[PDB]
Amino acid sequence: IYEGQTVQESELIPQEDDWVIEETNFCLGRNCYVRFREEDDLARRALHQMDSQLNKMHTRLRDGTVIPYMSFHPDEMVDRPAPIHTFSEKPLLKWTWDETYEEAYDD
Amino acid sequence: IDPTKNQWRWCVDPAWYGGMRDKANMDMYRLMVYPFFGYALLYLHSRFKQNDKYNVFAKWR
Amino acid sequence: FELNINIINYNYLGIIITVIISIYIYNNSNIISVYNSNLLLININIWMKYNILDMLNLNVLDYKILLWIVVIIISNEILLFVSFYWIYYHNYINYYHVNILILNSYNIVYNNIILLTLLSTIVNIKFYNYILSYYKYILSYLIYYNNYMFNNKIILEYKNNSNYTNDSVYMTSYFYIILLHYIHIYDSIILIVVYNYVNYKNINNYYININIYYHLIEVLYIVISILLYL
Amino acid sequence: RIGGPPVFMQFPPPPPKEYLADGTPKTYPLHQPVFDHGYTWEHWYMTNAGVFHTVYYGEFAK
Amino acid sequence: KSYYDDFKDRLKPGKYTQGRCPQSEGDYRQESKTIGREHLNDDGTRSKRYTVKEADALGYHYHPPIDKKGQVYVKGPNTVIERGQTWIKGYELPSMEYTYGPKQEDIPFYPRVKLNVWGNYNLVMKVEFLFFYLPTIIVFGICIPVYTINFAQEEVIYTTMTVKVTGRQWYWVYEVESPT
Amino acid sequence: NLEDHFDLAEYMMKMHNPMSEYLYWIAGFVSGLHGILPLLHSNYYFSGMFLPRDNDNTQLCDDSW
Amino acid sequence: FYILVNNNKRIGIYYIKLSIIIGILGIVLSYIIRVELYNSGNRIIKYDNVNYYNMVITLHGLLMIFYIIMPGLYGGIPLYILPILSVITDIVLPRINNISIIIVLISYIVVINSIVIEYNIGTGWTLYPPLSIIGTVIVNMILYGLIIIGISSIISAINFMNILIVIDGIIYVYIWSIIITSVLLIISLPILNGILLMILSDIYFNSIYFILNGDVVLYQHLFWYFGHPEVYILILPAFGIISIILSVLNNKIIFGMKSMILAIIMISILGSIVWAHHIYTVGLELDTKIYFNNLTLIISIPTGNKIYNWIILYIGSYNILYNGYQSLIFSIMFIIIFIIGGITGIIISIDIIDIGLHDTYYIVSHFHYILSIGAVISLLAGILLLKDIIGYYNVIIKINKYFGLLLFININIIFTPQFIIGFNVMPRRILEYSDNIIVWNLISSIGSISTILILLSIF
Amino acid sequence: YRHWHRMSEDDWALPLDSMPEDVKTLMATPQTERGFVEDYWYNRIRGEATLLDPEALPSKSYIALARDMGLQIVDEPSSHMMGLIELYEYLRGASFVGPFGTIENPVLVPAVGQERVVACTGGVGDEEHFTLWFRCREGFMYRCGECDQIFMLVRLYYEDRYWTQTLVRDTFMSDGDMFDLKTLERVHKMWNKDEMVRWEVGYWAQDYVLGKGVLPGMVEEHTRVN
Ligand SMILES: CCCCCCCCCCCCCCCCCC(=O)OC[C@H](COP(=O)([O-])OCC(O)COP(=O)([O-])OC[C@@H](COC(=O)CCCCCCCCCCCCCCCCC)OC(=O)CCCCCCCCCCCCCCCCC)OC(=O)CCCCCCCCCCCCCCCCC
Ligand SMILES: CCCCCCCCCCCCCCCCCC(=O)OC[C@H](COP(=O)([O-])OCC(O)COP(=O)([O-])OC[C@@H](COC(=O)CCCCCCCCCCCCCCCCC)OC(=O)CCCCCCCCCCCCCCCCC)OC(=O)CCCCCCCCCCCCCCCCC
Ligand SMILES: CCCCCCCCCCCCCCCCCC(=O)OC[C@H](COP(=O)([O-])OCC(O)COP(=O)([O-])OC[C@@H](COC(=O)CCCCCCCCCCCCCCCCC)OC(=O)CCCCCCCCCCCCCCCCC)OC(=O)CCCCCCCCCCCCCCCCC
Ligand SMILES: CCCCCCCCCCCCCCCCCC(=O)OC[C@H](COP(=O)([O-])OCC(O)COP(=O)([O-])OC[C@@H](COC(=O)CCCCCCCCCCCCCCCCC)OC(=O)CCCCCCCCCCCCCCCCC)OC(=O)CCCCCCCCCCCCCCCCC
Ligand code: HEA
Ligand code: HEA
Ligand SMILES: CCCCCCCC/C=C/CCCCCCCC(=O)OC[C@H](COP(=O)(O)OCCN)OC(=O)CCCCCCC/C=C/CCCCCCCC
Ligand SMILES: CCCCCCCC/C=C\CCCCCCCC(=O)O[C@H](COC(=O)CCCCCCC/C=C/CCCCCCCC)COP(=O)(O)OCCN
Ligand SMILES: [O-][O-]
Ligand SMILES: [Cu+2]
Ligand SMILES: [K+]
Ligand SMILES: [Zn+2]
Repeated sequence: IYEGQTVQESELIPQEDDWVIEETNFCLGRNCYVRFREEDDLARRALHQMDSQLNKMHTRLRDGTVIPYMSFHPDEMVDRPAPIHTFSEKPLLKWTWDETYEEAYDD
Repeated sequence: IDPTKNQWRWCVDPAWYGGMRDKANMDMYRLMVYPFFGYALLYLHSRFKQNDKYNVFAKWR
Repeated sequence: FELNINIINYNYLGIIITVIISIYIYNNSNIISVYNSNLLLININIWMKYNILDMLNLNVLDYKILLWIVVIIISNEILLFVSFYWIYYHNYINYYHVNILILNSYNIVYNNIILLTLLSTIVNIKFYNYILSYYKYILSYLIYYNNYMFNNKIILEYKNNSNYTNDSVYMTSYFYIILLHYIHIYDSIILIVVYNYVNYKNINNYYININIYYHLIEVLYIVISILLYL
Repeated sequence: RIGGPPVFMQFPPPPPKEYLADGTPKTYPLHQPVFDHGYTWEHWYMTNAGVFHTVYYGEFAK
Repeated sequence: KSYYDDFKDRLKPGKYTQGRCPQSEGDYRQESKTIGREHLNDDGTRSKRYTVKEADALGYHYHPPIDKKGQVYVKGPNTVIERGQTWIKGYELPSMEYTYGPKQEDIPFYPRVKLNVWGNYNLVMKVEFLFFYLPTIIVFGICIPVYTINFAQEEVIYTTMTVKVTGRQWYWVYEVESPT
Repeated sequence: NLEDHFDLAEYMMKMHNPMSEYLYWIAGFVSGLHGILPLLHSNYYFSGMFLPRDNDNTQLCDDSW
Repeated sequence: FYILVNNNKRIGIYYIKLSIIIGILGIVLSYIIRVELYNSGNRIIKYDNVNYYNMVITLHGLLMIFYIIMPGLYGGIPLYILPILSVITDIVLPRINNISIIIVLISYIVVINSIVIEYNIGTGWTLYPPLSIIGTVIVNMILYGLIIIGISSIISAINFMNILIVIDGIIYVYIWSIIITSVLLIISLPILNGILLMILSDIYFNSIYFILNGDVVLYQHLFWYFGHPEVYILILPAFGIISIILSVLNNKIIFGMKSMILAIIMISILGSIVWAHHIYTVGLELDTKIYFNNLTLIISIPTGNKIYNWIILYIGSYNILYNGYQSLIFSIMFIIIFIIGGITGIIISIDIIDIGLHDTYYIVSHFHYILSIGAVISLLAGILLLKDIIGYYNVIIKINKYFGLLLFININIIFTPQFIIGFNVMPRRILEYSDNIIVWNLISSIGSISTILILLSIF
Repeated sequence: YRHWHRMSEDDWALPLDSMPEDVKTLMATPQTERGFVEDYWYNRIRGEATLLDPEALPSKSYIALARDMGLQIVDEPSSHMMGLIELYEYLRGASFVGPFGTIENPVLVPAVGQERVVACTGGVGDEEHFTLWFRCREGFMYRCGECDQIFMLVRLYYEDRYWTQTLVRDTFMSDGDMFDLKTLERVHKMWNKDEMVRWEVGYWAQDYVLGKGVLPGMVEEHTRVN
């Protein structure tokens, strides 16, 4: 069964005595029904909807990396509402292994 | 032979690869929609009459 | 680059075919049904045309998808026959002591088995030629002769039988099981009439489908022969 | 495959915006009415926004 | 505070029911004559000509997008060169106030936390075992009673009287042995 | 095109004509009538009344109404 | 276009839309029943028109199963998200997907037209002969609908099975539920078609399978050989939805994924060989009854494992997350309701107990708790979860605690009394009844009228 | 690749009937202005003219020889672009498995657009977790919230175009000295004499240069019935 990543004792040693877990808010903000503008026509309302996607949002950490919106299933990865053609580029399921080949490295 | 001149393969649905012939075949069947409705409606009338459902009021008058 | 699949956006045969089906229910004359069946045959052919045109997509999985569809269809055909065998054997306790004449085990079974075996051999030779990228014209006409004899024999047998569907559940099951096999023989005629040589050869789903289907019909008759004649 | 359906295409720019003669921007039908009544409550709910995030979803009486 | 008051101005109450004037006053069914809007109706909806009567998927207005070199227009990233390195600045979505309306302030705090997972593999395996075999033990407890009661129904009994019952539409017929 | 990105774009962008919704509700309403209208028709056909009076097929007191 | 569209997501919407439309007729038929059963004596159906009531129950059962719940759970949600849950773009067989929904509509039109034009008589949704084969042409029309519906079901099953070939990701639990349901259809439908043809043969071709010297019980075996897999075909997609909702809304990985998958597989295998617990009262052999009774109880073992795995998904979830969302409430309500329905199923699995409870309203309540509450609520829960993806609006259902509470209270009022009535005893498929069962029937009737009113509040 | 279908006849060579009839202009067109069919015959005519001249091959440098055959000399820029193209093509119908991604060596996610959906499955063995899908957009160093694996999007983009084999050739290959039609004629006479045509592309090419249907048998070659 999965019980999280394994941690070694040395990995828990801080480089400063004042380090504490970062208090970054992972609440993306306050939302409601997407509110369109009467002036926007069909094309521009589509742009408005595409700019309100929660799955395009993320939280930036203190080192510049971002933790994105993540889901257990790919149903939450398409634009909401679902467009006619969703996965133009095949989603990549990344597996990890310890195998390696010499061609990838250079000395 | 030029690969970029065959874009009609994906720009056009296969059902209409035939140009006017495919469209004409689709259009011809479209003309039969209302003739079919009249034909189908007649069958309902035929069954409704044969079951004496039109005499519902005359039966008890 | 390109998309993995060339999507099909619109289709209008589905409406036509579904309406054709409804016409069977709403007919006031059996003549309309006969002409309606021709329309169904025409539109199904158009659907088969779309499958051939999809070859232009050069998709490797198209062959696999259609092959497994046929496997599912074959299973459904087998299970349909199982239900008839189920119906036949449920009343087994009421057979063989009623005053009806059951079929002989000498004449009909032997010639039909021999006749249907020849049909398998013809189809096997077609498969071998398809493997070798070769053709033999006479083979198709041997199938037609084979199918002609089968039709001629079955027609006479029904007409000269002295017992009727209403005589007993045994007779009903005999006639129905034999008819169900005939319909599947007739479906084979529908498929085999278009057999030709296509130069794209082993990427043509029709050849493997015909070989599988003809084998199924023949093996089903062996089960029928054991149940009814022997 | 050269010439096949592209795996990605950029959206063309939207059609020109429309203004009335007096210069007011033209409005289009919008099914987001502002109901008229005296209620002004606002209810907020912490909502799942994936596995690691949430969003404070608000419902407004109007 | 009331967050609705922040974006009250954007929401102007409507005039017509369902957003359209009567067709007599303005014909929203016709195609727009504005240049560049030939595919839209006056009210902004897509015209039937564009989507149905002359749909491109049916062979109308054939215009292959890909060019001779097999290329299509692609918009590049926002590149910046600094500190001896070429960087790409990602596109950040606009503030949720612009798209949704509420002002993004006083957001409740929701911290980062990794997945909530059941631990103690040894304990968990026993729980899974119980989930399967506790129902199995219950089934076994029922099985023996089931066999017994079934046998009771079909027990051979020394009956001395027979009553024949026939069901008919819609009444019951009873046949009994008359005493001598 | 941007207009074609979303399926049923007019409805999703909240510009659709309300008549589409009315037809959907009307279609549902007509479906419901297929249970009520034949009930009334069949009752009249076999009894001469569209609907029975409660317990009219049983013995009723003199003052029952 | 609107009818020519092949997009699977559009077709998924059409399945949901069509099920709601047909649902109204099913609800109307259901409402006619409870109004009549308010008290002894005729209320809205004449004594001379009792045949109509038999048609109402026959259509209520048929429409709700084949035309409402099955398309909703097996055609609607799966066609929308299944290709998305898989990494693929669209459904494998687009043209087949289009014709399947059109076929469902045409069969519905045939059925309702038969109500209007043919004489109205009924034989139950199970169409037991000889009653089914001595009826009028309305029975012929209903058979055509079922056969036509069978075509759509099988081709849709073929469509989903092809996802195994093209799936570019992991087979999630939900995908397994749809795949195994397709397998059940493939193996059970051809048997159904065979026996239905025999019914037509007797009705229309002067066949004698269902007259003396022809065992009528033969039909019951073949029908229920498909009948029980059908109920498992209805519920298995509901199980898949619950697994997704609970995991997603609690931010917890599905526990015992493989155990869940194997439970679904086990249920299908067991569900295909226990059909004869519908035939306990016909007089089967002693050993035959013991076998089916024993194997029927075994179905609880895999079904129980899924229940417990669901419970641990909800346990321990973060408190800060709001738990009043309608989708979450419905998913939790399903566990509570399904347990009631399943436990009563185990009670009526014991054949000696079933002798008293066969053809009684206890059986009605049994399958209503599972289908009318559980399956509907699962379908509602799934649609609510996908509200943003689907994009529908103009309803107040996402956060509506009144609707959830009122629905739960009132549906329980309808069907809890029917358990009690079963021991009293009141037979099924009955219009009149003895005066001493009125109290319980009256309470359920008040429940039925109340539920219909609640539906109007969502708009 | 495994997801490609069978090689077509054209995948090996093109029929001579596809040769452009204006050979004189074809051999003078810059590479950026040549279409797929024009580029194919430019390389085949010029490539086979040098290969069918044995006496000059030993004195010709590999750079010149590669240019004549139309082969692109590899360099780090071109090699980088081509490598990412093949990786993108391979991943169309193959699994995505590799080493664990870190800040120093982020997981590379090739894409043509600005976005591509990705799933993280954690590390190996016990470190593997349930799939966590996210939208990988350009310009952000993505960090899995569970295992802290680092992902990055690589875009196959260049000057309003996406990387393709032809795009790489045009950008980096430089047209050499203009092809001399005298070489075509000289090699033509070498291998084509007295009704023997062992250099047929040159025979057709020379005929087009002289107009059309000038050389023996070419009128009969170009006359068709349908
Ligand atoms: C002095 C002469 C003596 C003659 C003796 C009689 C011999 C008759 C032989 C007939 C064999 C017919 C076999 C039918 C199966 C199909 C054969 C086949 O595949 O053909 C392919 C062959 C070529 O096909 P292809 O696709 O171009 O090439 C495919 C291969 O690549 C290449 O194919 P292939 O070249 O490898 O083919 C090999 C071979 C494969 O088949 C065989 O080898 C099978 C051999 C079976 C022998 C059957 C003998 C039956 C005799 C019975 C007699 C009973 C008498 C009872 C008396 C009772 C008294 C009380 O096929 C043939 O050779 C078929 C026959 C070709 C003749 C075609 C011209 C028309 C008919 C001419 C008949 C002349 C008869 C003269 C009689 C004179 C007597 C003095 O097909 C054709 O030529 C076209 C169709 C016509 C063929 C069938 C013709 C039937 C004629 C029957 C005659 C006998 C009637 C007896 C009646 C008795 C009533 C009582
Ligand atoms: C179970 C219930 C409770 C459920 C609760 C839970 C629900 C949870 C939420 C579920 C949500 C699922 C997902 C939803 C996704 C929605 C996507 C969407 O909106 O797609 C866009 C789609 C289309 O939008 P679009 O893209 O703008 O389409 C443009 C058109 O294509 C093109 O525009 P156009 O204007 O050119 O359109 C052409 C138009 C042309 O229009 C016109 O010309 C209209 C002219 C006016 C006609 C009006 C009717 C007149 C009736 C007269 C009756 C007289 C009776 C006299 C009686 C006398 C008695 C003495 O129509 C036609 O030409 C053909 C019409 C054919 C269809 C309508 C058939 C009506 C019934 C016919 C019955 C015939 C019976 C014969 C029987 C005879 C037997 C022998 O929307 C719709 O179609 C409407 C959908 C509305 C519902 C949306 C969902 C909302 C949430 C649910 C609400 C609750 C519903 C409850 C059920 C209903 C209860 C009644
Ligand atoms: C060898 C012998 C040879 C013999 C030769 C003999 C030849 C004989 C020929 C025999 C074949 C004849 C038929 C050929 C068909 C050809 C097909 C074709 O190519 O069409 C191209 C053609 C293209 O059209 P177009 O010319 O380009 O113009 C289209 C428009 O411009 C705009 O394009 P569009 O496609 O968007 O517009 C179409 C659509 C646009 O309008 C809309 O969609 C309106 C907006 C939606 C409103 C909400 C509707 C409710 C929600 C439904 C959700 C599920 C939808 C499922 C998918 C659609 C299924 C239809 O409006 C309609 O067509 C009507 C839509 C009806 C929707 C029905 C939904 C369920 C209704 C539930 C009723 C409940 C009450 C029960 C009682 C009544 C029962 C009937 O197809 C069509 O668009 C029209 C199809 C019309 C034929 C439909 C036939 C249906 C028959 C039903 C059975 C009736 C029998 C019983 C009667 C009982 C009466 C009470
Ligand atoms: C004395 C007699 C001795 C006889 C000896 C006979 C020996 C025979 C040897 C047979 C060896 C088989 C070798 C092939 C293994 C399968 C490989 C495979 O399918 O490759 C994927 C392959 C696709 O290639 P791919 O790209 O590698 O797939 C990637 C994955 O999709 C991506 O997925 P992923 O990577 O996330 O996961 C990988 C894997 C994930 O799944 C697995 O790895 C499953 C592994 C277990 C499979 C079962 C093995 C047997 C277990 C023992 C059972 C013993 C029973 C003993 C009873 C005795 C009673 C007397 O995915 C799959 O396997 C997908 C296909 C699953 C199809 C399941 C269909 C339902 C069957 C029931 C399930 C099995 C239940 C077993 C019992 C459970 C209770 C204990 O699938 C296909 O080609 C799909 C074709 C679909 C055709 C459907 C229509 C067929 C006709 C249906 C007729 C009616 C059927 C009725 C069934 C009733 C069921 C209850
Ligand atoms: C979705 C629909 C559905 C579902 C899931 C079920 C599920 C079950 N059904 Fe049901 N059933 C119907 C629909 C359904 N049924 C219908 C419609 C009829 C009537 C048809 C007609 O006559 O018209 C019917 C009829 C019916 C009968 C009577 C048939 C007759 O004689 O008329 C029986 C008898 O045993 C039965 C049993 C069961 C059992 C044992 C289950 C099991 O799957 C239930 C298992 C679940 C549990 C037991 C609860 C969960 C488990 C636990 C909480 C822990 C373990 C529990 C124990 C070990 C007890 N069903
Ligand atoms: C899915 C199947 C289904 C559903 C939902 C229902 C729902 C209801 N049923 Fe039932 N019923 C059956 C299937 C179903 N039924 C079957 C198979 C029989 C046996 C038939 C026979 O005797 O032969 C039967 C029998 C039956 C009888 C016995 C008839 C008799 O023997 O005389 C009665 C009596 O009151 C009854 C009542 C009800 C009531 C009051 C409701 C509902 O009112 C309960 C509350 C539900 C609502 C208020 C509507 C909620 C909305 C929906 C259900 C649609 C949702 C649609 C989407 C989400 C797309 N049903
Ligand atoms: C009543 C009982 C049933 C009879 C009534 C009619 C039922 C009609 C149902 C037909 C279902 C057909 C399903 C077909 C699935 C398989 C399709 C398939 O593989 O076709 C392709 C395959 C090979 O094509 P390629 O281009 O090489 O490769 C394809 C792409 N790789 O082609 C074929 O199979 C060729 C078929 C040719 C013959 C077609 C004949 C059609 C017959 C229809 C019968 C209708 C009769 C109606 C009678 C009604 C009254 C009783
Ligand atoms: C090339 C492929 C061929 C495939 C062919 C498949 C054939 C089978 C298809 C399914 C149909 C099964 C046959 C129907 C069996 C009915 C038997 C029956 O009803 O008999 C009962 C008695 O039956 C039993 O005891 C019940 C046994 C259960 C039989 C189930 C057989 C089919 C099971 C299919 C399940 C799905 C496949 C599982 C595969 C393995 C899973 C690990 C009646 O008994 P009484 O009326 O009391 O009469 C007794 C004497 N007067
Ligand atoms: O059927 O349970
Ligand atoms: Cu059952
Ligand atoms: K009553
Ligand atoms: Zn991870």
